[PDB]
Amino acid sequence: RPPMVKLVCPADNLRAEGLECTKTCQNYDLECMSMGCVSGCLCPPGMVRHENRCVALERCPCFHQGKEYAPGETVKIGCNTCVCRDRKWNCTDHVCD
Amino acid sequence: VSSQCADTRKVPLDSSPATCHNNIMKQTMVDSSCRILTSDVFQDCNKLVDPEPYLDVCIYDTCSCESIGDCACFCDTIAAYAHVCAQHGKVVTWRTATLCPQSCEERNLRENGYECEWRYNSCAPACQVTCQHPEPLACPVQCVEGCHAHCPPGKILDELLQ
Amino acid sequence: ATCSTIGMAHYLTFDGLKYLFPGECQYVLVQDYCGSNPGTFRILVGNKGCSHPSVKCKKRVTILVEGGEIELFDGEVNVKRPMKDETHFEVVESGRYIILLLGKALSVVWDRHLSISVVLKQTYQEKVCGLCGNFDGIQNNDLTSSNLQVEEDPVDFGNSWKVSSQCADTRKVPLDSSPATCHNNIMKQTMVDSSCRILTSDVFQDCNKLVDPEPYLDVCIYDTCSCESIGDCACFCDTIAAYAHVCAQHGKVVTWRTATLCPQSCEERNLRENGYECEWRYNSCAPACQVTCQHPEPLACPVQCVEGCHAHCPPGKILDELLQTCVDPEDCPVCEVAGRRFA
Amino acid sequence: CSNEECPGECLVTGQSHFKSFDNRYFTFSGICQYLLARDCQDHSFSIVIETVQCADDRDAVCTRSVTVRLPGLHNSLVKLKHGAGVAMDGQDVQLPLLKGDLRIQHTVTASVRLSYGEDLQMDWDGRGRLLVKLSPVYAGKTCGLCGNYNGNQGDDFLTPSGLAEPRVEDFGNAWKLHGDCQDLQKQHSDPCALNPRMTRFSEEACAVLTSPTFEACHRAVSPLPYLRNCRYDVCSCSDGRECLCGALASYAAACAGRGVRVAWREPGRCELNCPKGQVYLQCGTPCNLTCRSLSYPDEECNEACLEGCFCPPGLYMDERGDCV
Amino acid sequence: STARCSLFGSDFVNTFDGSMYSFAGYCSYLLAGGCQKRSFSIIGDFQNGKRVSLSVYLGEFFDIHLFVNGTVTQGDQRVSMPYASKGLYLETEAGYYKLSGEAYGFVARIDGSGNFQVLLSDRYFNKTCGLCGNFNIFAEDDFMTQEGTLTSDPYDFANSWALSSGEQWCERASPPSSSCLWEQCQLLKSTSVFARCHPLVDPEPFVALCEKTLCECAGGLECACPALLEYARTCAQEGMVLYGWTDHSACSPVCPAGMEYRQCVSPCARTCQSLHINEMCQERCVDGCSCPEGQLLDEGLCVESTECPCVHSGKRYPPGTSLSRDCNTCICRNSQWI
Ligand SMILES: *[C@@H]1O[C@H](CO)[C@@H](O[C@@H]2O[C@H](CO)[C@@H](O[C@@H]3O[C@H](CO)[C@@H](O)[C@H](O)[C@@H]3O)[C@H](O)[C@H]2NC(C)=O)[C@H](O)[C@H]1NC(C)=O
Ligand SMILES: *[C@@H]1O[C@H](CO)[C@@H](O)[C@H](O)[C@H]1NC(C)=O
Ligand SMILES: *[C@@H]1O[C@H](CO)[C@@H](O)[C@H](O)[C@H]1NC(C)=O
Ligand SMILES: *[C@@H]1O[C@H](CO)[C@@H](O)[C@H](O)[C@H]1NC(C)=O
Ligand SMILES: *[C@@H]1O[C@H](CO)[C@@H](O)[C@H](O)[C@H]1NC(C)=O
Ligand SMILES: *[C@@H]1O[C@H](CO)[C@@H](O)[C@H](O)[C@H]1NC(C)=O
Ligand SMILES: [Ca+2]
Ligand SMILES: [Ca+2]
Ligand SMILES: [Ca+2]
Repeated sequence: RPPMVKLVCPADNLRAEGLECTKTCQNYDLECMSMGCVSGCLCPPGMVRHENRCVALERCPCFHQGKEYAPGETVKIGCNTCVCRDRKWNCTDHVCD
Repeated sequence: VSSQCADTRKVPLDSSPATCHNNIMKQTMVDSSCRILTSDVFQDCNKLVDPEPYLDVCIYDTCSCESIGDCACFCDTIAAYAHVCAQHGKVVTWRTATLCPQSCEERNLRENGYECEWRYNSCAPACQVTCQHPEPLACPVQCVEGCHAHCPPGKILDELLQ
Repeated sequence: ATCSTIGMAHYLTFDGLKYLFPGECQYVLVQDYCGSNPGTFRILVGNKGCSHPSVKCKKRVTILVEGGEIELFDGEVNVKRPMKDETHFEVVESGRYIILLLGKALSVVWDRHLSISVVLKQTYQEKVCGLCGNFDGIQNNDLTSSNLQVEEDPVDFGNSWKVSSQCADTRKVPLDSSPATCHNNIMKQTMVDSSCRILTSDVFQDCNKLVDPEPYLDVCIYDTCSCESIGDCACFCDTIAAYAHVCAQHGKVVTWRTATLCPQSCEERNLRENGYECEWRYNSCAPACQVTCQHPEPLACPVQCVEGCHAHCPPGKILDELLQTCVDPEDCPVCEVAGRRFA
Repeated sequence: CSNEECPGECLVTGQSHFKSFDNRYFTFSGICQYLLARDCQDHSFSIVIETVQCADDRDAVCTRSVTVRLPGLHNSLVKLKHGAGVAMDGQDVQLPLLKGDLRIQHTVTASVRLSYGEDLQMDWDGRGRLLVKLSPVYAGKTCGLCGNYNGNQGDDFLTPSGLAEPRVEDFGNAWKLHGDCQDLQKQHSDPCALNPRMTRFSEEACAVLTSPTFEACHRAVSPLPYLRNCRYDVCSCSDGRECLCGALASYAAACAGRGVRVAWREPGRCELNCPKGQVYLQCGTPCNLTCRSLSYPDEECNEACLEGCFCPPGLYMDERGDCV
Repeated sequence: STARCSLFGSDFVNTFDGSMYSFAGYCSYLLAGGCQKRSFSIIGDFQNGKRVSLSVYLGEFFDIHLFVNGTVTQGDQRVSMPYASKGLYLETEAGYYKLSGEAYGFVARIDGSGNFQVLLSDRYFNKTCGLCGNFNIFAEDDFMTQEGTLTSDPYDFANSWALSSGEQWCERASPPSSSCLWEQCQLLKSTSVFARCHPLVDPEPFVALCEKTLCECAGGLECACPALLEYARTCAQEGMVLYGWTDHSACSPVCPAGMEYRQCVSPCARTCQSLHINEMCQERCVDGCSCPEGQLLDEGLCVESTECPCVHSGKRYPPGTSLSRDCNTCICRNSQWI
């Protein structure tokens, strides 16, 4: 189903990232291990997979405890409010009582 | 403080203190008796605070706190856990007519009695104003639980005669 | 007279004899199918898992008056077989108690937890049998087994009134008071005795002149040693409630419940929609039977001092039947044909 | 006293039992590949663990293999397979192995030792038990399942996003490497609520910890956490004969790290049962006793005790496995 | 609504749905009990491929063991019979040993042949998890291994439910490698006695197991009769009970005395040490045995109606055995002191 892109494995030393390495938004920062390239398909390098299909990198929801959170949304945790940008939570600190 | 206290020595045995595990007919109700910390109302607390230490406390001081006609030695732990939940804006209700019941209607103006001015409320915002300190204060609980008087805005509560 | 089950392991005959007999299968409280006459009624008190006074004890009562059963269990009554003589069949939910009227003389009172009382008038004189004696006014002979023999100890006497012959009747307890659970600490034993010495402390001093609290103290010592209570104190308050009920029948109403001693409440069922119309209170003994659009006429309720929570609505706007909210008398049955509620 | 940061250790053992770098203990029991620890600030190394299920039970979990990656040598280096063997980039090799800065060596007690330059020491023996010693240099640059190697144990549930969850399942699920692996639900606490037959034995067996035999070490490390692990292991795993003694040895090794020694091996207990011609002796300071050391006598001899299999003090290890 | 799974014959098993097979193990496999909130378990012990003993487990505190020869224990003790307890009334019946738990809901039997039977309740629909298989009407997916996967080999499915306990450790179970003259199995297909059970159940698997047993025939008529009782009971519980079978070729299922094996015997089993209360016997028909009609049962055996002894203080006395009191004395009539 377009605009899906496929790739083959040159099979020189099996370092190419095949279908075994689908760089989901939740896995982008985490290192990806490659047991060996497998001829498969993947979205463009500038595009990352999502639950349904691959979507812009800057839009995968930030994840707090087992629930979704769209970008720009803020959550208050006891003493401070924090907002997720670039999938990463940013917010100030205030040592309170 | 004082150097003549008979320092507490140690408890060598493991969980289920000597009072537990000597029959294992008890120690079979207590675990199920106060597993209610995850039965029907506390699934929402569990996502915020993990109730392992509170279960451990309940198992303790329940074998070793013998009860006869006074169930207060057990309701207190549940009350503490509910208080901790309430701190995280997550008020809960757990008291029934058959489980640690509490009544505050005894002090309801026996002279007439009909003027039922008192109730029992869970969150019940903590610090109010009367002819004692008619100014805002800094009370860091802000809905202490208990029995509360909620008569209309006008004709505020008194100090001594309640 | 009255036959009742003090606590949940002891029995009190019609002639006033107290004894101990823990069982676990069906028995016979009182019947009349033993005399040289055709019997009428029969009552069985089969209990579940009550051979030990542990908290798990539950009890069931079945009544066979003519052709029906009532199955007093857990919540309320059943009518599993309607009786052809409902002309004098009533059920009343007064205070915390439930009252059943089954005939001119037979009456039953239930706490809903563990206490059952049976009341008979003078008609059934020397015409009954079972675990409640023969109601003849003689205490000595009210211990006869089913085979016309006078036993010696209650344990053997009770086995003869068993229904099913495959129960493994209880053998006996050889030890003295302070059952196995006690007298091994004399630290839990020394708290139980003082804990329910309140039967003579300050409020029951007037009762003690009329009724001696000797048997009830012993009952309290029992079924508190052998009752491991964890978060539920109902195993204890029941004995004191029974003693207070006995006092009440002699016109000596008492109040004993504090905010830290067997507390009780009845405000939960107080119209949560608004609630401000607090129509429920807790009363000393809340006279028993009050008319409504259920039985708009005085009945014969032989307690008249039922303890619990009560409604005290003004002279008008009497209490309703189902929604538990006082309403004006319009909401009475249109007609009594066929004995149907008819709103 | 003078404060000073000292080396940290991350431990993986039992069915699923972790000790983070600081002090935090917990149980995860998830079935996928996970990232155990990474440099996270300079990207010098990475450790990945593969996990499976054992003992045909709901709550029984194991670790099959561990893979280390060292960008220094540019390649996905040694994989530690379920056996004692190791594979360097897909090819099996025979120990010992020497290279520019890597040393992999078979130890006395039938294990493997992987060492890099002056730090990152790893002990792994076959049946799912991994010890990772890390030098103080990596004092604040580490993110993974072992948590940041700081002084506070209260922030070891820190997900890569930046926030710390209160629950263990959510914290664990955040460190997957495959999108297919499912996210486990509530962690089950008591495993032998499903096998009531194995109840008396577990409680009576996992009680030697709170007995005089270990009373010497009762004030070196608190044996509260090592008791529930014993109970869990005995209740859960298929074979209780060796699971019981797979846990006691862990406590004995923990005590040995603080200097306290104990025997804890008596008839009726899982004695080492060393083959003939060798000696079960306690401390022997193995640096000699393998005449490879005889060939090279001036490399190093600096090692503590290992109470492993040894030989009478007139023998050296034979190549084929003898000691005559 | 009530199912029934039974272990019968020699190394045979029947599930709650009908899918049935053979098996021989050694490790006290799990027979019934949900694997989400257990709350109890039924464990059937084996020994050397045989069927020895049955046991239950409530929570983790109460054990009970029943054994096949009528000996009962408490885990470390030796209790008597009937021995009512905290629920779980151990009793006796038309000749078999019964263990009934009504608070939880189940009934287990052990007859003279050692054939185990268990009946569950409806509230365990789609929730039972043991060896008898999941309890749902669909009858083809009843090989759920403990891992949750599905298999086809009976031995692989059954070996995943073994339970070990300390001193007793167990190994993998392997099928016996032993192979093998009248064919009376077609008795289920020829006579009209069983013709009425045909439209409710399919006799084919019973014929298959009958020939499987026929392979062995370490005896004359034992080849088939054990395979026949099960079919009769199965189509009896289905809603209609076969009447007056056993009169042609059966092998007389055995009970100690009386031998009055028959269907539709009231569990009440009127004796003379009874209050003769009627209308309270509302139990379905249960197969078993008794002793003829002119005799009333006693604790050990049954005796003529004219020799029911009197009872006093637990002691038994023959008729005309007048006891003496200090003040009076009188005689033993037919269990009626006068
Ligand atoms: C019904 O079968 C069971 C088991 O098949 C019989 O129980 C067994 O009885 C024998 C006889 O005493 C026990 O042997 C004894 O064991 C003790 C303890 O090990 C030992 O000290 C004695 O010297 C003797 O060897 C055996 O352990 C026991 N097995 C059990 C309880 O599992 C039972 O006797 C049979 N019933 C009848 C009426 O025979
Ligand atoms: C968080 O926000 C502040 C101000 O909005 C910014 O200075 C800081 O760099 C942000 N943090 C990160 C990690 O980008
Ligand atoms: C408790 O008090 C708060 C204060 O506004 C009120 O909103 C709430 O309804 C009260 N709860 C009860 C049960 O009265
Ligand atoms: C109980 O009700 C009676 C009659 O309505 C009343 O006289 C009495 O005062 C009540 N008791 C209490 C404690 O209110
Ligand atoms: C190691 O120490 C010396 C040095 O080689 C050697 O003679 C001795 O045998 C070794 N230790 C033991 C315990 O044998
Ligand atoms: C049994 O329950 C499971 C989960 O609740 C469900 O998926 C399945 O369809 C059920 N089976 C039947 C026959 O109802
Ligand atoms: Ca009398
Ligand atoms: Ca940390
Ligand atoms: Ca099925």
